[PDB]
Amino acid sequence: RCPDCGSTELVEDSHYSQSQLVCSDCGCVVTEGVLTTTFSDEGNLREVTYSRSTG
Amino acid sequence: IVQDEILAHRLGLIPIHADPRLFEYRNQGDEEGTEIDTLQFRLQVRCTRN
Amino acid sequence: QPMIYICGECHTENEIKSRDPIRCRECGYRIMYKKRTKRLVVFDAR
Amino acid sequence: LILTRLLVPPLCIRPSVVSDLKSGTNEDDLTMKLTEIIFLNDVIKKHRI
Amino acid sequence: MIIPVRCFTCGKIVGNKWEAYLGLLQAEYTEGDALDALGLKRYCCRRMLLAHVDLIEKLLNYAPL
Amino acid sequence: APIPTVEEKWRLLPAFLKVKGLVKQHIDSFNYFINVEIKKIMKANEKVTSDADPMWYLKYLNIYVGLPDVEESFNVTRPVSPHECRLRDMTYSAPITVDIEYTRGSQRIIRNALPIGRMPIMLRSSNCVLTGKTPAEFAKLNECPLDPGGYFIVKGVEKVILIQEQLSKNRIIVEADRKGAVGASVTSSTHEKKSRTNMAVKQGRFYLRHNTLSEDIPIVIIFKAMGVESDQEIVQMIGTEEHVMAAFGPSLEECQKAQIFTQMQALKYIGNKVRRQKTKIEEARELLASTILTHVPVKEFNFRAKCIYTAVMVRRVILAQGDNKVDDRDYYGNKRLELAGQLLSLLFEDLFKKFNSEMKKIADQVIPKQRAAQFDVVKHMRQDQITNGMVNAISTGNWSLKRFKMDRQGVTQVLSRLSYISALGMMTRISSQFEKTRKVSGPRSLQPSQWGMLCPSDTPEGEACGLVKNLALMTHITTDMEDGPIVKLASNLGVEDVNLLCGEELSYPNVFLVFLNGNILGVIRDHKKLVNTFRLMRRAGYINEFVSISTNLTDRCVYISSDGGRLCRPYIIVKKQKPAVTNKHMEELAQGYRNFEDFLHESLVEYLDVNEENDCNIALYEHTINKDTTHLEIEPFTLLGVCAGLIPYPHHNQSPRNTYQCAMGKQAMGTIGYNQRNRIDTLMYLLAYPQKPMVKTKTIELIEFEKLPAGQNATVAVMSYSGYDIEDALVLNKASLDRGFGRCLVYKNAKCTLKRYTNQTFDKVMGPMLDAATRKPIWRHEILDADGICSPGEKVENKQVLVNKSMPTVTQQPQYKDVPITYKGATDSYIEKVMISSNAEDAFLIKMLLRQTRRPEIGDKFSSRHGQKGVCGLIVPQEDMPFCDSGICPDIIMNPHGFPSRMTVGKLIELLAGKAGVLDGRFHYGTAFGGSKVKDVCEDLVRHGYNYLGKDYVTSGITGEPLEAYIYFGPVYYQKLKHMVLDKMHARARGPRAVLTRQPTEGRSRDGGLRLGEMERDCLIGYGASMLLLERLMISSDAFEVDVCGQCGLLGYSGWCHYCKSSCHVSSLRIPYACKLLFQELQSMNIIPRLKLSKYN
RNA sequence: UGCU
Ligand SMILES: Nc1nc2c(ncn2[C@@H]2O[C@H](COP(=O)(O)OP(=O)(O)OP(=O)(O)O)[C@@H](O)[C@H]2O)c(=O)[nH]1
Ligand SMILES: [Zn+2]
Ligand SMILES: [Zn+2]
Ligand SMILES: [Zn+2]
Ligand SMILES: [Zn+2]
Repeated sequence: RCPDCGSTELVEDSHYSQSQLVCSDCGCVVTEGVLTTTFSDEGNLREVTYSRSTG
Repeated sequence: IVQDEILAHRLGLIPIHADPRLFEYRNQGDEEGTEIDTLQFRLQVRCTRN
Repeated sequence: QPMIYICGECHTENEIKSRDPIRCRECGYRIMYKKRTKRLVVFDAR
Repeated sequence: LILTRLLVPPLCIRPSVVSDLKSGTNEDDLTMKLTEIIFLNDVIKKHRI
Repeated sequence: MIIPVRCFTCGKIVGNKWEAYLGLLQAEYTEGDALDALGLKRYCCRRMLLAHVDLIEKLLNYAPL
Repeated sequence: APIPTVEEKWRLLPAFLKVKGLVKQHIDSFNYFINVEIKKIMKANEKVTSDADPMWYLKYLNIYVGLPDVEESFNVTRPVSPHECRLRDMTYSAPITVDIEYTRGSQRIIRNALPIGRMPIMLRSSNCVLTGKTPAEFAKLNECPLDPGGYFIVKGVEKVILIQEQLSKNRIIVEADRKGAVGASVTSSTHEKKSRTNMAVKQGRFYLRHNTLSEDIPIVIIFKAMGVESDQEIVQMIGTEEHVMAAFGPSLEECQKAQIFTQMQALKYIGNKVRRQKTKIEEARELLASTILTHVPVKEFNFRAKCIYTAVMVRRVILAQGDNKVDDRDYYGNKRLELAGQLLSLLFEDLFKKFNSEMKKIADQVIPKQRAAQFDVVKHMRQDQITNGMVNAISTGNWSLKRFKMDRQGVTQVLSRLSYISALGMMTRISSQFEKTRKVSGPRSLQPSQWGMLCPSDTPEGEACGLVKNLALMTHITTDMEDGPIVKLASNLGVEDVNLLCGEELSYPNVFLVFLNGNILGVIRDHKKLVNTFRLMRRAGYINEFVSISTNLTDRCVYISSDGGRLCRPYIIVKKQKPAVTNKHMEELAQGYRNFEDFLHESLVEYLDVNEENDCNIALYEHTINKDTTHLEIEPFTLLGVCAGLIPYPHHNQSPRNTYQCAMGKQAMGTIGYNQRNRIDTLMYLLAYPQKPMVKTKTIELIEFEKLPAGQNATVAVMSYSGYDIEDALVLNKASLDRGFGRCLVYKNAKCTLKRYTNQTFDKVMGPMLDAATRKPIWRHEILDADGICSPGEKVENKQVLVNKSMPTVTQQPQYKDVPITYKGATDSYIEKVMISSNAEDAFLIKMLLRQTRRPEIGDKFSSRHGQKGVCGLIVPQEDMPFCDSGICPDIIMNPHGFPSRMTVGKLIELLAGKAGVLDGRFHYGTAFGGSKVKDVCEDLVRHGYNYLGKDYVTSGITGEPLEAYIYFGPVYYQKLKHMVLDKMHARARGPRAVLTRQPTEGRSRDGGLRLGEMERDCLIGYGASMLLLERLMISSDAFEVDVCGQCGLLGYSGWCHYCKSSCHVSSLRIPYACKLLFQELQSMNIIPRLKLSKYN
């Protein structure tokens, strides 16, 4: 729900490469910004399977 | 096989023998067009073997 | 709803439902394209 | 100078990506090194016992 | 791909003369006298018609059909 | 009395290209690898058996590769085309089969056909489906006839194996050491081991160093150990010159200082000095016989040849210790080019050895303790091992051969489909063994040895300048021969056996050594007769035309090279100031009576190697032929490569200009092939109205680039206009751009996969979510069809889904979550086609072909086929564009200020030639070192009525008054590049950040921000904008508020210090997230930073 | 891998 008006019309609309869950009634920004990884960072995370990580 | 945009550009490059003095400029918008300031040309060609 | 497709070599209109092995009759080619839409599209001559 | 306890950092330094496309995840090298250290400690304890 | 309708520099209608130029080529007319008979005085249209490559048939040979 | 010149001489190049040239090299190499080398490897590894349970064996009889097939059908093979492979993202390989015979229970059982793997088949190969096909069949199979081919197709991507350039093996190299000690080295490489042994004079005496010895030992001890114990004989072998003896004296003294005088003592010393892997004596003898100098064979522990070899090496070292005659590594006469054939042969041999070892291990583990049921190999014959090995080696590009200890990277690269010229130029590239190890500048410099072999001007501009090269228009790479008849002829021509005479004869001035592939073949006298007879026999044909023979007088050594990988070039034989080829022969060739093979057989044209032309004399033209000439140059313009062949009149421009022109032609925009519409790639650029150049070169006519041009000819006027063409920029015409000039099409591919997981569940495409309010699909699912897949013909906007894919989360009712393929794009795109294929894994692959028709605008880059790259500065209307008396307005206006500093007279010559051609209805030639002269085009202009200098009377369009100076108008072939301002434009808002460090991402595709590097930080510091630097590097990048405890100085959380279990001394503080991460990493490393806070006052 |  919206913290200002209490409406449940929360839509995820990316505004110029900016992911943002904003209400569709009053435009109140609920949440903004997402943490992704970066390529060198992706490169350096190594792939480990569940067969080994789970136990 | 010709692209839609290339075909539209080639068709736009084709001149029309209509007299421009008898027509007027289309106002801002109004994509439907009016009888005074629009001309319609249909092109329907279906190629088939002889 | 009858979903229609076109073969890569026979170019024949084939009707297949969902979750079917992609194939075409009177041949064995496994390339199936989708026909062009019927909706009205507006283009600009610019 | 002689260490008897290793300081495992928080997860902010060890980012983990949940790759749902396969049965595995992308983990950094520090996590694997700490896992190997714990395994070696357990093996040493088993041999001592 | 296909002969353009308008010329880049001036803009004279040249797409309608492509088949005529091909006919002149099939005939005994050379490039120079063919372009001269087609009515192209300025060299822009001559270049447009001479430097053009006909690939529409090469693409239709691959078209679905 | 001028020497007569054969005008049709250039007709020898098309005939040569009919059977060789640009792409035939890799095709022939792959054909040989799959026809002879694979059979030889199978014969070498024909028998494999296990130690346990004797009388059991697995014998291979004959291996086949068969035709390319696809394993899609249910245990059924079906011919598959390369285009179908590209579309379905599979590999274009053929099933490798073999017939074998084994013993299950002592009863011999044979198999006539058993698959063991799959070998990726190269296109246009012997077994490929494209070879021996007409253009009609190519069209039926959806393949371009002009496609060069010769590349592999694996998983849908086109990979090309570049030609590796390394140093020649089994050759002595005398060079300076690190500190500067002139020593020698030799890398003996046989079919099994490769060992590099060196010899240094660090302390006036010759110490030999090998990787298997603890410490370098004197050479006299090795002499005494190899059988020759007489110091007199050793000195006679080293040399009889006064300076030679004076330089070798110290070695004899150091040897006499010790008590080593017999072979037994020398071998004992060597054994004591040998590293761990009389027993020591046996190991020393074994290392001296096999390990050291593997290329020098010993009949039966007879080290005479090896002694003579080391003596010749020491003699060369002594001779080099005086006059600084140091050999250079960049001399391509000692280089070898390994094509894809040798690489694939080595890889297949390694994989077959691994498979044999695995089979032997499985047998040893199964047969002795399984059961009375007799075990056979068929039940464990892995058929996917070789397939996966080849697939990975071709895709990843990293080759790791443990049997040879070879770890190479970047062997395979993605074939650049930017244009036909780009592909044809990338197919003929050459990578070096250095691979950007040091900025030596030596191998990067252009050596005179590249004459006629590699293109001097074609080189990528950047960090890889000098290391990546392209072959010339006319060249060939030799293969390996049997070397039997060569040795036979050498022995019959009077070559004395080296074992018959002592080494004293090696010091004579008239006695010349003769070497065969690094091995001492013997000695000879009057080497002129030997060389003449060998060349005459090779021309007659009894010796392979590719066997090279060179003579070096400084060392008195005649080398006979017969190994593969050597670069050769055809040359016309000249005898007594008259070439052998005549007008009659050229007329016969033109009419079809003879061919290039007939010319080779009739002793008219012959292949020369680098080392052979080093001694032979060549003539450029007929008028240059003098009394001392042995060969004649076929054509000078062949010196340039494929990419450089497009340059019209290149000998009138500068070298950097040609380099930039080739670099930009490798990216030029244009048509790819006749199947470019059915081709679906991740990124393709096409031109609307491509036109062939007016000034086309003979190289263009040969490569058939006129059929697939990559540019348009526009009426360019060289002048300054509006000052929007200050620095290399150009002004375009609005009306020209509106009439279709420069129109480009960008085709992108969006692929989606619907695969089945382990559980009996599959990803499904949901229908369009219709809005109950309007009973129509929502704006996001508006372009979707009834099946949830976007239909062709419509336009796609930003943040719109193409495939409403939903995948299960379990891998009781399945729970599907949506993961649609959204379209990220600033501009709209139109869907041309939607292909749906099904793989063998029941996976549905959906590929939608997005198209974007873009118009030339401000910021687009353009080239003029002369390296005069520019950017669109302004687009002025036609009424603003000037006009001449005829009324022609220029489409492009370039800056004349770029001509003085760049000396691009070739551009002016091309413009004048194109003007004359468009006026007279002809096509002038800009062939290098020739072509149409300026006088002919001036005559054409003055005949047609235009100025004989290109400059014409032009009137200003703005003011309407004539200009005081004439403008230089003419048709120039401008080509548009892939660099688009629409794609290079970027603007980053807050956007996302990285998980590890809370900072913007790197790439634009991932919505990355710019980087204020160390240089930017230094500039800001120099300016002194402290608040600006702070707002940039702290506030707007990684701003964060942490909690620090004023008691212990550690980092807290939520205003609480877990260390002291208190919250009275905890306070907030602004700090970069990167600095906080650094503090955390240091605390983990046990370097605890204790922060002592204080008031800001 | 390309670009400046
Ligand atoms: N398009 C592109 N291709 C690359 C890039 N980097 C590497 N490649 C491919 O990899 C080869 C050389 O890259 P390298 O510099 O060896 O890769 P690297 O040494 O790891 O470079 P770093 O990642 O900076 O260390 C080239 O010949 C390419 O085959 C790149 O940054 N962009
Ligand atoms: Zn709200
Ligand atoms: Zn069909
Ligand atoms: Zn014109
Ligand atoms: Zn504290």
